[PDB]
Amino acid sequence: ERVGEKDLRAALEWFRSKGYLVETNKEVNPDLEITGLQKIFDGSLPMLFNNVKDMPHARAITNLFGDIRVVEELFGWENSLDRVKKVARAIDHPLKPVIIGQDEAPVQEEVLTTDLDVNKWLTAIRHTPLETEMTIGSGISCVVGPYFDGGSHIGYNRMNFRWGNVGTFQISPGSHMWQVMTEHYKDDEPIPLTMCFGVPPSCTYVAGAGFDYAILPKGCDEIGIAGAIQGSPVRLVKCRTIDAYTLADAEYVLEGYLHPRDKRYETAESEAADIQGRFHFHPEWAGYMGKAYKAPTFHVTAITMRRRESKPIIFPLGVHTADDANIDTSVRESAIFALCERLQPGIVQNVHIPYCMTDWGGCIIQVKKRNQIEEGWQRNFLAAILACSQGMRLAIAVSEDVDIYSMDDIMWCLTTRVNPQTDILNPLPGGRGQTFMPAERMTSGDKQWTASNTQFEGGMGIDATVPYGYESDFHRPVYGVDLVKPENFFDAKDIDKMKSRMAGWVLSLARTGR
Amino acid sequence: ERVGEKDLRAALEWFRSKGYLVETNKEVNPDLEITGLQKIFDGSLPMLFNNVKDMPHARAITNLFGDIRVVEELFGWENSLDRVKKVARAIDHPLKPVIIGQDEAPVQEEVLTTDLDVNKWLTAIRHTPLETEMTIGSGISCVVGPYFDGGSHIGYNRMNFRWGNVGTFQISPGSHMWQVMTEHYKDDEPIPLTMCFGVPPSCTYVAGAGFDYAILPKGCDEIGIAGAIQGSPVRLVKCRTIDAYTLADAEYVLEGYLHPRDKRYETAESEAADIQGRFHFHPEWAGYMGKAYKAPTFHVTAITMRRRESKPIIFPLGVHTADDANIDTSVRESAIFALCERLQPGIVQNVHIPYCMTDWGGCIIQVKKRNQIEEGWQRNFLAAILACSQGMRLAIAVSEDVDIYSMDDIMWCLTTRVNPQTDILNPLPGGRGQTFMPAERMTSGDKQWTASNTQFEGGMGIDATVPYGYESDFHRPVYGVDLVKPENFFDAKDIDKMKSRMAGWVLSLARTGR
Ligand SMILES: CC(C)(COP(=O)(O)OP(=O)(O)OC[C@H]1O[C@@H](n2cnc3c(N)ncnc32)[C@H](O)[C@H]1OP(=O)(O)O)[C@@H](O)C(=O)NCCC(=O)NCCSC(=O)c1ccccc1C#N
Ligand SMILES: CC(C)(COP(=O)(O)OP(=O)(O)OC[C@H]1O[C@@H](n2cnc3c(N)ncnc32)[C@H](O)[C@H]1OP(=O)(O)O)[C@@H](O)C(=O)NCCC(=O)NCCSC(=O)c1ccccc1C#N
Ligand SMILES: [Ca+2]
Ligand SMILES: [Ca+2]
Ligand SMILES: [Fe+3]
Ligand SMILES: [Fe+3]
Ligand SMILES: [Fe+3]
Ligand SMILES: [Fe+3]
Ligand SMILES: [K+]
Ligand SMILES: [K+]
Repeated sequence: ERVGEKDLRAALEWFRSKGYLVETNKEVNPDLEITGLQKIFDGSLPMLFNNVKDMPHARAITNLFGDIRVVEELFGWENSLDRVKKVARAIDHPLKPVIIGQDEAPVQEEVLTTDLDVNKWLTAIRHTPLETEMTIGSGISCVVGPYFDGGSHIGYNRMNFRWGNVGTFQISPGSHMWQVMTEHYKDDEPIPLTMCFGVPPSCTYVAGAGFDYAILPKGCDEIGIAGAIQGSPVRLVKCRTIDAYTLADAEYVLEGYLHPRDKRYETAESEAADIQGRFHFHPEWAGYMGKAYKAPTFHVTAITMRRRESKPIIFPLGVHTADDANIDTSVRESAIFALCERLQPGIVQNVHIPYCMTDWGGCIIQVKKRNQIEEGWQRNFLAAILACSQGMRLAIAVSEDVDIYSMDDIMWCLTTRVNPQTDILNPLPGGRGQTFMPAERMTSGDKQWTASNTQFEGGMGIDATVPYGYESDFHRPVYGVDLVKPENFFDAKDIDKMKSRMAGWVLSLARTGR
Repeated sequence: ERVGEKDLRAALEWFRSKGYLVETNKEVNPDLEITGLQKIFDGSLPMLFNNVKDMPHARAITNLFGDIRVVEELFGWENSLDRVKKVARAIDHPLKPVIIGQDEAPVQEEVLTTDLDVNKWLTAIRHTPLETEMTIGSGISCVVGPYFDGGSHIGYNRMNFRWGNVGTFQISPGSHMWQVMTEHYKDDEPIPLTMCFGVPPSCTYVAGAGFDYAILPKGCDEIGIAGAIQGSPVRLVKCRTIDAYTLADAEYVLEGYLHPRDKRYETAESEAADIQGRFHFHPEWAGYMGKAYKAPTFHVTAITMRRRESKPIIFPLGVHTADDANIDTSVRESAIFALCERLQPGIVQNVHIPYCMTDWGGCIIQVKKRNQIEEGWQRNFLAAILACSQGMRLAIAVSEDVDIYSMDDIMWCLTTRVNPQTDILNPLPGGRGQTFMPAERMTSGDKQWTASNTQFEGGMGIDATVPYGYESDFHRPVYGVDLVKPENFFDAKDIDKMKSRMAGWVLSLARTGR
């Protein structure tokens, strides 16, 4: 029982074969060093640390999804558009997970039912020097079967184990875990779930999804979507101490129960002062320094893992990195594309959630109007995206003559193609927002800065598309960059010099001559 | 009379000494090849073409201001902020131009008072294959003395000489030339002016300015500002056939008279169909394909130039390039900074007009609120900038923890720091706009698409700053990128690989660890 099928170790072997893996044997400190090195090489190749300070049994990998190109190469996609379309198709066609025996699951080689000190086995890290606690943010929640209406859910939840085998469990209001906890908020028994660490890359990719429940509602099969993404079923295994299932090919597994009504503070400082929304926790998805809140507790009852001599791998990652941004926004883009295609097929050409747009904060859709009867569909798309993606603050629609991956080109569209009196939608003022946005959280006023007091401003949908029938007046003409060859005029040396001095919007403008 | 003092040739020598000059002897075609090569290397080093097709007496340089770094090095500035502050100081302290004798002016070595075929001596170019005419867009208008209220004006004006020695003269409504023509629209005598070609780089830098007349009103000394920028007075010389002055150190000079009431069409096609706003002319500053209009005529009476064996240099440049963008937006940024400093000193920290913002289209100001009594000044600044910069469509204010040069960071500020119900200003709906913006020009409806029928939407001022006293809640925390050294963990080879895979917002985030 020591082989993961399409597991993280196979991905590491593939990275090493492609030359995309950077290893080191120097001992890395989980306190400020892993996240520091990840931010120094933000959006770069994966880094594998063989020696982690005070964790002789663990290896740490980071920047696994830092470069979207290497991720697309790992999953067999040509480019971002191909990835979006293939992931939408996978969302509509899940692969049912397969259950294997308890004696052939690689993640159950070692089963600790006592001596449950999570902080001794799972690597907790500190992101910034301003933090006080070391937290665990590498595990994905896994709920399979009756508690998810016969489907399966996988997603990240940050945990702070400050009571040995009991830690806080951060749940986004409105998410799948929030819906499960709300349905069972007044039950007598706790919710049995497991946290998986070092899972297969497809499971991480699908766990990044969130707040796309018009496409992935409660009862869907997220593990099935991961299996369809990886081209084969994901293996499940029955837990040892609870009635649930786990990812058999993970590296660590925490079995336990979620107590919805047993809420405790995430940090000792906030627990002392007894207020939420202040007292920094660590950097969050909106790009701001974090805050600490009360949260339900996760009561661990068993710690399963691979053979400790094999040094099971854990994937710790800073929040404000290209890694986390890719992990969330990839399936977010695919789900937004699927929704727009459901509403009216053939109009949306591409969807992109750039790193700068705060994974749950905004998105960009590219629409192509084929005739006069399709004019106005971009506004329906913007309203539907803002309403079906809770707390999304800025959705932008652009035409097909726009480079959706260049923020400079988007800014140009905003400057030249937006009528400020009619092209700025504010669909749902007073709806549900995201508490982690400081602009929204500051609307609490003098109340507790939690989700119960914030007041959403309604989002912002910007229609920066060209009106149909005015494509000649809004034409970005072309420069003749294909009609002349620089080799006829200069030598290779000068051409390389001039090319090396180029960066930014000019790279996009020179490719298209636009 | 054959030495320009701080002239274009001295700048070429400096570029060659610094290794920033790329030369070639292959004959370049002014039709689609110069602009094509400039767009292939957009924002790169200057290119000098020694042989121009059908112009055996002329040399052509392009991308002279393509790289703002080489421009700042040429003028002796450390960075863009230093450039902005120094240029504001120069705006407030002009150097009076000096007049030299007619026999020592390098630009008057050859004086052609007959055989005035402008197209035979001045290199006209075609930008895109969609155009029909070859136009002259390398000369700057120069009005000195009584017709500019004792001051001096320099600025670009595109000319199409389709009547031998008479060509159209494109004038922006509201500009300095527009104000001069409006003051003398009903005079009997024409307006005597000269067009200078291959002028000193400081004169090009100052001619790029426009629509900043709260700082550079009619009657100012723009040539004095150029002299102050270059650190020495600009030399003037009395014209030969008219009562005016010219830049003595230019390469070509066209003396003549501007006939405000003698308006003709810019292209034969639009003249035939007899409509304006259609019938493409060439790419304009807003990044769109151009249109042709009626315009006053410039009646040339003499063509002065340097010795034709010296091959005088001409500076043709495509409109939608980093070159033109720098040329305009540099002094635009300095003037906006000066205005904001006049209104309330010490609040604005930096001003930037990115390439993506359509030189007259938008700007970004960075404000730092020092106390509670300064909260709200960013809105005064935005309103004043939108009102005193005619036709500006999008002004954005950001806080001091923002990278003003990264469009991704600006998009992040837009996503997380903008209240759509209170932070989007629309100050002056129905005011004066820019006819060359298609979004504005399409408001003409069924009328002629000219400046007489467009209806401005009012501009858009976005207050994306952090409210004072909430700097802890809007804190972009920091990652510990200075506390760990990658050399201790990896070798130089892997570090260079990981660094080479990085580009875009990650370069800004990794420098600040933010
Ligand atoms: C809002 C909440 C939780 C509430 O807590 P509070 O505002 O303090 O109010 P409350 O809970 O005490 O009272 C409430 C009363 O409503 C009844 N009630 C309460 N809940 C339920 C329920 N589920 N079902 C049925 N009834 C319920 C109770 O009956 C009664 O409560 P009880 O009397 O029973 O105790 C509040 O604490 C709170 O955490 N905000 C913040 C939570 C939040 O944004 N995370 C987002 C996580 S994204 C994230 O990280 C991330 C994502 C991507 C990338 C990086 C990162 C990072 N890095
Ligand atoms: C609007 C206009 C000119 C008017 O023309 P029209 O709309 O057709 O109306 P109109 O002139 O025939 O009539 C008008 C009537 O108002 C009276 N009147 C008219 N003018 C005056 C005056 N100055 N003073 C006193 N009275 C005056 C006349 O008394 C009567 O005219 P008359 O009867 O006497 O003839 C119209 O033609 C027109 O060109 N729009 C477009 C012009 C325009 O945006 N360029 C912007 C140039 S930025 C540029 O390139 C650029 C910049 C940076 C980087 C790259 C690039 C590029 N690449
Ligand atoms: Ca993305
Ligand atoms: Ca600029
Ligand atoms: Fe889920
Ligand atoms: Fe629009
Ligand atoms: Fe002027
Ligand atoms: Fe604001
Ligand atoms: K998920
Ligand atoms: K000027």
